[PDB]
Amino acid sequence: ANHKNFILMLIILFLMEFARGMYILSYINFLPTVTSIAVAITSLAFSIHFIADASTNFVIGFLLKKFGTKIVLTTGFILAFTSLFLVIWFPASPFVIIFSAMMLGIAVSPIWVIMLSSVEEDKRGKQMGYVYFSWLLGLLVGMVFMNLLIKVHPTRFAFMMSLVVLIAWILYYFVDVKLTNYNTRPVKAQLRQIVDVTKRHLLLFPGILLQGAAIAALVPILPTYATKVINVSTIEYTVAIIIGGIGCAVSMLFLSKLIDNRSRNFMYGVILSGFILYMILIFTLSMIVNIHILWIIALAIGLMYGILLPAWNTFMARFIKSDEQEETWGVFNSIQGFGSMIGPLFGGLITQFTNNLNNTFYFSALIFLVLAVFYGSY
Repeated sequence: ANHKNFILMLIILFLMEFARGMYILSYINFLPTVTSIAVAITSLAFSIHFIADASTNFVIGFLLKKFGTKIVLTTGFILAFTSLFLVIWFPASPFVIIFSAMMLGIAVSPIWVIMLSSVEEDKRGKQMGYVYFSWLLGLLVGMVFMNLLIKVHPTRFAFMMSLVVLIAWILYYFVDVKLTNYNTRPVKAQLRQIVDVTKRHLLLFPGILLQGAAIAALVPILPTYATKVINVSTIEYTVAIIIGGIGCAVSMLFLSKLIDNRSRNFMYGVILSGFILYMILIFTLSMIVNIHILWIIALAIGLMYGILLPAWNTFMARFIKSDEQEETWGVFNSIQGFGSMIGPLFGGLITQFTNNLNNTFYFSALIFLVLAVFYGSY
């Protein structure tokens, strides 16, 4: 019932991203202010959350490829709900904080790979658009929600993101599973062999890890760039930065709906075209700016994001080898998240000399992109 279950999974994913209004963007970020928890420990639980996801991705792809289907989503539901249940009773203990971020980081991965390894039809210029839109939506709306909760009381309302996973799991029980565990007679001779043959295959690993290293290398450093955006004005400054965020978000909001409205035949040209386009816009970004220049450049950078991510995913799927999709996707997500963590870690060390070297580092990433795009299109 794949279209009825593409809906269900679309909601389940969204609801699971709502649980990143807990142990990542909002609730972890708040602990030091109200408690004696270290200003750094929340910064560590954040990353041990993301290394947990990025690491667990590729192994879980196989762990569903033959070992199971319904239970691996069920075990993820259990460990996520229980690790979030740890905070509702033990809020300020640092160990529960760093642990549940590790565990909530595990559970999201199976839902992600089963989400993009199955319910999309590979005529999925819209599907991954709906998936990525719902992902961004649940992620940001959860964080805003938990901001609204701490402003009532900080740590009290921790059952709420603890129970969103409960409704997402109850909703999951209505989904027919998106693969069959059947009988895994080749328990290991195929398991290990596929983890080997897929690892050994570089299905454009330079594409994926560098894509993660580029997308994430600027977001932490961008708010410090707000100081250099323009001479501050009483009404035309920070509110203008808010408008730059607004017109950029609408871009990705625009690209929930019309990504398969513009995804037919060869995608190879639009990928490189978006690459050079955000090259030009990053060159136009920090270097020269006016107050309204950011708004159109933000709308353009968001259109590039919301058109590139689904189109890069559909491009991979159009040239991934198939009948191993449960893990063929998990390895991609592992490398993509590991690049997404190495990105900010590399931009912040490249900025040890000057903050403007981050954008020229992105320009060099684009120049190597010009080298590697010639290989994927002939």
